[PDB]
Amino acid sequence: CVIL
Amino acid sequence: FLSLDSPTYVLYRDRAEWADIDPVPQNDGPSPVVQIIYSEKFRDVYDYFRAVLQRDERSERAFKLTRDAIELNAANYTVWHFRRVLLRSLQKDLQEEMNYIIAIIEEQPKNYQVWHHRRVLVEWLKDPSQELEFIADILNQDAKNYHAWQHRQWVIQEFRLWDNELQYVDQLLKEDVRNNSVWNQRHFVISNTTGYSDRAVLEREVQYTLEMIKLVPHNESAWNYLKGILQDRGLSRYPNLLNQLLDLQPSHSSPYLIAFLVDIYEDMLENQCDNKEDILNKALELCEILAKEKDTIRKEYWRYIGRSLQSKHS
Amino acid sequence: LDFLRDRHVRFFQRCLQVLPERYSSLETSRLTIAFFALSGLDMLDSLDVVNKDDIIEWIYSLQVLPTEDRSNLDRCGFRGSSYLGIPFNPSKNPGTAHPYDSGHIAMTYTGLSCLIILGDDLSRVDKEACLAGLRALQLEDGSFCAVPEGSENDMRFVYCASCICYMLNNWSGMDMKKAISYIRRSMSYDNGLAQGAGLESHGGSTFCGIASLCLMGKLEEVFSEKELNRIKRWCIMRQQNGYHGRPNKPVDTCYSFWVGATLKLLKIFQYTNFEKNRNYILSTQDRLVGGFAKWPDSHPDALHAYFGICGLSLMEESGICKVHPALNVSTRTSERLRDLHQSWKT
Ligand SMILES: CC(C)=CCC/C(C)=C/CC/C(C)=C/CC/C(C)=C/COP(=O)(O)OP(=O)(O)O
Ligand SMILES: *C/C=C(\C)CC/C=C(\C)CC/C=C(\C)CCC=C(C)C
Ligand SMILES: [Cl-]
Ligand SMILES: [Zn+2]
Repeated sequence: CVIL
Repeated sequence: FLSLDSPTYVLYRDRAEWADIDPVPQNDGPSPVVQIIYSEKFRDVYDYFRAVLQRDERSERAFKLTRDAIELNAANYTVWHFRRVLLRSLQKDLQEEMNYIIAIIEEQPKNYQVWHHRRVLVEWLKDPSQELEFIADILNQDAKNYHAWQHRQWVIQEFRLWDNELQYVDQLLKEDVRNNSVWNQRHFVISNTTGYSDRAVLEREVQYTLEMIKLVPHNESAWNYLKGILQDRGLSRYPNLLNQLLDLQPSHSSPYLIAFLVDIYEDMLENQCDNKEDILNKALELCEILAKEKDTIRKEYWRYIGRSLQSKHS
Repeated sequence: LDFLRDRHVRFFQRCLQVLPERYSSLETSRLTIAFFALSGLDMLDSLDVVNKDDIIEWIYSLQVLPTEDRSNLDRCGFRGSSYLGIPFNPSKNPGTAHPYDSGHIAMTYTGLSCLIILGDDLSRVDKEACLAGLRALQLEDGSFCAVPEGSENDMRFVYCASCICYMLNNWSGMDMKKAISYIRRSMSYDNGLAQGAGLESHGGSTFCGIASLCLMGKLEEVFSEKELNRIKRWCIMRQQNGYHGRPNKPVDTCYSFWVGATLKLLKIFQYTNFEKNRNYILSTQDRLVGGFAKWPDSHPDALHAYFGICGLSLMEESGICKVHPALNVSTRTSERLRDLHQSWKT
């Protein structure tokens, strides 16, 4: 996951 | 110990040392949403992880179990937290954990949990001796990794390791003058050491940037740095800058340069300068040059800027 | 080319169903995947293809409720999934004590957000517990952590906190003065907003900062006109055709929303080039499986599918609802939220  | 892909790997449900524990399964209820299917091996490790967590068992076997849970999913923050709890409870060798996390991050440099884990370790050890070199290795595979730069700034500030960073920045700007992360680092070092109020420093920096701009005129990063260190002092307070830039327009032109000029003219108008109406026209002329031929993609924006200048200075 | 609407509807449907084990790393944030899918269907006006009632129960089973003795308030909110093994309970009985069970700010956010999208009235949400949990996450510098056990802290979570307070229509969940201070201190010398002070400004954090201020209704009060002009300049400079997240980096579909939405909030999105942006977004469309990818000829994912659609929405794509740029839900959903807030105030 790129954002979390 | 026993690797997940070793020929002799044994499910936890078949290990004697785990016979006393009742595995705890996950249950998404009657109608599961965004349900992920898990292999026997995966579900087996986590069914025991849940068991150990639920009982807050601070054991050595639980510690080894987290290694497997992490190999299966390094993005599970709960696992990392529990592993930290265990690191303390069992008073494990933190220098060894540093080797561990160092390998994990190299394989997954974009994971938030692994960088957070390393930071906690460095805080615990109060030892930043390995940090700058480790980060430089990561930045060597991806010079723009946001996590790496963030960790680097934290280490440098927390343990006051400013001595060689400006040199590191200079080295990277030679490798790729377009790396926006490095220009940010440069401003980070300078503003946290000497600062920019020292005219000798400001001059050194402005001169350094102009040299970089001359090498690669189409570089937003260099132009943003130049404007960044002068905008608050007042762009119109630097007469030789305006002329030096106008002298670059002939060859080293670019939308960034034109934009800079517009911003200088705007600062002038902002400071009740001489030839107000004449300056305004010099600005408007540039806005239109940007809109019609130099930065066409922002055509409507530049025109919008132009109209803003007219209704504000007439 | 053209917008393959039906293909994207199916894509989102599949996201809500069953995923191959290769997506295991999304386990702890399944709730946000649900959000991308649900909000994405809402945006395409197709929430009818799902069973709102089943999903609402699932979401409620993710709420960390206070225990009988209310000794775990600082840990309430929503979980990303049921990976801890806690017995299924759609917020019916009280909370079952567990040493490591707590909410996650991004999940509390997407959770509440999903409930509103599905039509729930949030009556089963222990509002006070969530706000108590939220307060516990704020640090001295004004930013937030994701979980009470500790984690990284940055702008992303400031935005989550803001959205939660906004949706629960109660700002006791944070010390607004300190949050605003954190947002101001994140402004870079190049005028964009970074994840934190001194860091490189980024399209994502700029959106989080600006949207947070708009949700608080304090944009104008926090930044001067000169400052807002500098931010606008930084943001509009992000467009190359599509948008990139920071200077000298390649464009990525999701920035069409992160940056585009920021420009919309700053009232100058109208001055950007629509055609080039639209053409780029569509070039990352997977014509076979549906959804969007970050780059053309790249694999699609729920996140880029959702933000690509919201990016298209900003320019009023034929067939896509208008997105509320700051709340990150359809205007229709934001409207339904307005009604809800009204009904409570009685
Ligand atoms: C809607 C949901 C589920 C959450 C909203 C709240 C969050 C977590 C927002 C995150 C916004 C965001 C994209 C922040 C940027 C963080 C960052 C510095 C990412 C760096 O990733 P890279 O992949 O290196 O980016 P590039 O695109 O610049 O290459
Ligand atoms: C932080 C990162 C996120 C949220 C990415 C989430 C991505 C998902 C859920 C991918 C879903 C993929 C599906 C349904 C099928 C795609 C199949 C192929 C490309 C072969
Ligand atoms: Cl607009
Ligand atoms: Zn993206």
